[PDB]
Amino acid sequence: WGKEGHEIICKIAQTRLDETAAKAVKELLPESAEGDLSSLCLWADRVKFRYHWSSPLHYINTPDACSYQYNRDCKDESGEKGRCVAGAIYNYTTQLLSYSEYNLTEALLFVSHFMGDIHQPLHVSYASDKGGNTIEVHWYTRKANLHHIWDSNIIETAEADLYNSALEGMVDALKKNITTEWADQVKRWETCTKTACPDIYASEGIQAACDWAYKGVTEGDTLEDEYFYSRLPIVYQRLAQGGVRLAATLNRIFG
Ligand SMILES: *[C@@H]1O[C@H](CO)[C@@H](O[C@@H]2O[C@H](CO)[C@@H](O[C@@H]3O[C@H](CO[C@H]4O[C@H](CO)[C@@H](O)[C@H](O)[C@@H]4O)[C@@H](O)[C@H](O[C@H]4O[C@H](CO)[C@@H](O)[C@H](O)[C@@H]4O)[C@@H]3O)[C@H](O)[C@H]2NC(C)=O)[C@H](O)[C@H]1NC(C)=O
Ligand SMILES: *[C@@H]1O[C@H](CO)[C@@H](O[C@@H]2O[C@H](CO)[C@@H](O[C@@H]3O[C@H](CO)[C@@H](O)[C@H](O[C@H]4O[C@H](CO)[C@@H](O)[C@H](O)[C@@H]4O)[C@@H]3O)[C@H](O)[C@H]2NC(C)=O)[C@H](O)[C@H]1NC(C)=O
Ligand SMILES: *[C@@H]1O[C@H](CO)[C@@H](O[C@@H]2O[C@H](CO)[C@@H](O[C@H]3O[C@H](CO)[C@@H](O)[C@H](O)[C@@H]3O)[C@H](O)[C@H]2NC(C)=O)[C@H](O)[C@H]1NC(C)=O
Ligand SMILES: Nc1ncnc2c1ncn2[C@H]1C[C@H](O)[C@@H](COP(=O)(O)O)O1
Ligand SMILES: Cc1cn([C@H]2C[C@H](O)[C@@H](COP(=O)(O)O)O2)c(=O)[nH]c1=O
Ligand SMILES: [Zn+2]
Ligand SMILES: [Zn+2]
Ligand SMILES: [Zn+2]
Repeated sequence: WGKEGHEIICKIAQTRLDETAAKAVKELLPESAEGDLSSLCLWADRVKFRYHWSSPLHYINTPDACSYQYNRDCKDESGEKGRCVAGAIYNYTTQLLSYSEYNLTEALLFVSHFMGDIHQPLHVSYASDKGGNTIEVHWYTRKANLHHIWDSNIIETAEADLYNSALEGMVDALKKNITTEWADQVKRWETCTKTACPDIYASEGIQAACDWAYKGVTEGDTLEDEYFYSRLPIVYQRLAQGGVRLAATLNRIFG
């Protein structure tokens, strides 16, 4: 996701932390964050080049189908097993269980960002179009690629048009639905019979890529109201799942 997506996810997560996780997060965040996890939930994107090894950890590539399997798909272009967003979640969650040889501030920042990214449907999608990056279309009147539409445009368009430029408006509406509309689902979202369950989230993601993101889109299309309104609920779902799961995972880790 772009900035707004990670902010929403980390804001949702922050308020669902239990006291032990809230305390550990306070301790692990730098002072410049002023205690706000969401202030640093894009940090991982800002070290993709400084930490060149980290770039493939933001996503998963699959074959041209609607399935994901860790052993088959979790590797980078070099073929190194584990080097995908699911593997990264396993890695950084395991490190945080120690709360060495590792910088656990980075571990927290990585796991927070990656838990978000693994919920972006096109972050678990086809190698053949680089997760929709090579599908060039228009978002209303402006040129955009499909991946960017999912990272940013849908959310930014909702933020402006539907929420009158209040990002807290979308956070608040998601939080209300988590409590009053999706309560049974949320309990399932939180449940993990391991510390982290990223393969569940990736499998949902590739299915969404097939059924919602790629669905109906061709090179050169103009995506506007029809696509926007029909896909917004899935974006809401994934952001909500991301926040709920990030909190549940941190709670398990620090508890
Ligand atoms: C789990 O989380 C950890 C912590 O963030 C990640 O650890 C990093 O892993 C990468 C490799 O995947 C490391 O980067 C590589 O470092 C090599 C040498 O690093 C030495 O120093 C580190 C400590 O900083 C020690 O582990 C040890 O002393 C190492 O010997 C470099 O040689 C590599 O660069 C060269 O090869 C690459 C391609 O392979 C080229 O692109 C480069 O240009 C260069 O030629 C590379 O930089 C990194 O150092 C690790 N950091 C730490 C703190 O340990 C894991 O990757 C992560 N795994 C997941 C998520 O799956
Ligand atoms: C655990 O990991 C975290 C995250 O990587 C790390 O915190 C980071 O520390 C660095 C370096 O200490 C901070 O970057 C500095 O920011 C200050 C702002 O006050 C600048 O003054 C610094 O600039 C100088 O140093 C640079 C060094 O390369 C020079 O290039 C530059 O020209 C200046 O001389 C520097 O940018 C960074 O802000 C934090 N990041 C976060 C998110 O807090 C922490 O130190 C690690 N813990 C360890 C190693 O124990
Ligand atoms: C929070 O949950 C709210 C209740 O589910 C939801 O409001 C509802 O949003 C749906 C769209 O998902 C609207 O349903 C629309 O569905 C048909 C099918 O295309 C449309 O043709 C209709 O016009 C219909 O509006 C509901 O009307 C709407 N319900 C209410 C009471 O306003 C919110 O969108 C959810 N918000 C978040 C952030 O998740
Ligand atoms: N198919 C499959 N499922 C899950 N994990 C896998 C799989 N293949 C390899 N691994 C790795 C991923 C983690 O690094 C490690 C512990 O996962 P843990 O699940 O925490 O024991 O096992
Ligand atoms: C290459 C690639 C990038 N991405 C993501 C990472 C970034 O969010 C965005 C752009 O990355 P890029 O600038 O390296 O192409 O797309 C995927 O989801 N799948 C891919 O196969
Ligand atoms: Zn992202
Ligand atoms: Zn992206
Ligand atoms: Zn990212």
